[PDB]
Amino acid sequence: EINPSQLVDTFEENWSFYPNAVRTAGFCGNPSFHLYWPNKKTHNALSSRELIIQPGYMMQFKIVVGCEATSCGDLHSVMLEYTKDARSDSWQLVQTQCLPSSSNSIGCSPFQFHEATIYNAVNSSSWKRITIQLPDHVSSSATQFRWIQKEKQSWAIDHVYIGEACPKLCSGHGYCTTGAVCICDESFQGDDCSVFSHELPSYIKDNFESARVTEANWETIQGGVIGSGCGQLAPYAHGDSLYFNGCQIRQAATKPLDLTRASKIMFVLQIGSPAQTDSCNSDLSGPHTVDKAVLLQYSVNNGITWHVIAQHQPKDFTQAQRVSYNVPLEARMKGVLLRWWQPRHNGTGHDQWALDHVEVVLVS
Ligand SMILES: *[C@@H]1O[C@H](CO)[C@@H](O[C@@H]2O[C@H](CO)[C@@H](O[C@@H]3O[C@H](CO[C@H]4O[C@H](CO)[C@@H](O)[C@H](O[C@H]5O[C@H](CO)[C@@H](O)[C@H](O)[C@@H]5O)[C@@H]4O)[C@@H](O)[C@H](O[C@H]4O[C@H](CO)[C@@H](O)[C@H](O)[C@@H]4O)[C@@H]3O)[C@H](O)[C@H]2NC(C)=O)[C@H](O)[C@H]1NC(C)=O
Ligand SMILES: *[C@@H]1O[C@H](CO)[C@@H](O[C@@H]2O[C@H](CO)[C@@H](O[C@@H]3O[C@H](CO[C@H]4O[C@H](CO)[C@@H](O)[C@H](O)[C@@H]4O)[C@@H](O)[C@H](O)[C@@H]3O)[C@H](O)[C@H]2NC(C)=O)[C@H](O)[C@H]1NC(C)=O
Ligand SMILES: [Ca+2]
Ligand SMILES: [Ca+2]
Repeated sequence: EINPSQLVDTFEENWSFYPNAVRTAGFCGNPSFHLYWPNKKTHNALSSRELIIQPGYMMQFKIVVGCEATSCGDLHSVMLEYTKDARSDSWQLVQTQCLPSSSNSIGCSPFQFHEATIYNAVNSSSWKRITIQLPDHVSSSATQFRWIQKEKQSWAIDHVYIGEACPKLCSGHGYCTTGAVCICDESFQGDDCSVFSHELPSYIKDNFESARVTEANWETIQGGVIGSGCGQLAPYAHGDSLYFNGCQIRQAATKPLDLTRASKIMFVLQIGSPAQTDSCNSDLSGPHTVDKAVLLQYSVNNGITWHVIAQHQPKDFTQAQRVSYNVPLEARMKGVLLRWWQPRHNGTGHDQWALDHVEVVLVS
């Protein structure tokens, strides 16, 4: 007598309206059946049925926006929204931006900084799997979600799951299926898919003096290259730094590490320059200075949630400094990710930063 409480579709009555959508396969590296919107007179979108949803539900899907495109273009954002009565066209984003500058609103928790649920060619140029512990304001007796792109960019969706949160959201190494059970990815096991079958590195060392060691050490490096834009990083460091001048997302996130024996995280950081050069500058007058800080974060779920170890405001790092932090107990586990990230910035030529002497002591 009530609407369904789950929706699983790897690709009939699950989906309400899907303008311009086409059910195909083999787009941009996905061999499975998925639905695609081509680049080819309406807002193309994909909506769902009305769903009863309760606090503690999750949403997980696979998405592409612009296959193999250069990121610096704003292009056409795919927004993931929710609604509670379709008759009134009251649609709101599933997750809103939660930055250090923003107040703690409905979506935003104190220090759990995340992004919004809009997806662009910058982010999903490759098939990415997004997992969200959806906020409690989404829950209702008949909630509908939709992906809308309000001359267009292609985009695609596959393996959608909306329903009860299964243990630990499958730990970011597995997918949730019918009945709130977790089917793990390759080489991961357990009821929550947290246990890695193989072993992981004990500690990471990187002075960025050889491109091969850095290519082995890091999983994602976005918006920055091995260079010397802010100069030789410090009195504390030398040579080529990881220097972030690139447009859009500026990020350096390690491969999975084993931090059970990790003691402290040390590095040398600079944000801007005393010279305030075009290669390396910082806006200390703007009110959004907190968003232009370099956040050090850790993740135990392979990227679903990041927790702050330290924040580095640009006012305190005009001259590069060496810093050391204790690895929190919650982060002293197997399969931990470390990340250096700039939340906001003004594109190339603005708000640059450099990183060097990445050292995990991991020793008595
Ligand atoms: C980096 O990137 C950011 C974003 O693009 C730049 O920030 C922009 O700076 C310019 C100034 O160079 C701002 O223009 C001014 O806007 C005010 C009115 O602002 C009000 O209304 C805006 C929408 O209409 C709104 O965005 C504003 O809110 C911003 O600022 C408040 C705090 O002030 C903050 O709470 C918000 O979150 C936003 O950050 C605000 O509500 C206007 O009065 C100004 O006009 C004067 O100056 C111009 C010439 O400069 C002149 O022609 C006018 O007659 C008048 O004298 C001016 O237009 C712009 O709003 C900013 N945008 C954002 C999104 O913040 C930043 O400058 C870039 N560079 C650097 C180095 O940081
Ligand atoms: C990559 O993925 C990101 C998320 O994973 C995508 O992020 C979103 O990108 C769009 C731009 O394409 C941004 O949209 C703008 O955001 C501002 C902020 O809204 C403010 O409004 C109220 C005013 O009352 C204020 O209180 C809020 O705190 C906000 O500050 C909007 O006003 C604009 O209309 C516009 O929507 C998103 O902000 C941004 N999300 C995040 C988390 O930053 C992103 O698009 C993808 N691609 C790229 C290139 O980054
Ligand atoms: Ca599929
Ligand atoms: Ca170096």
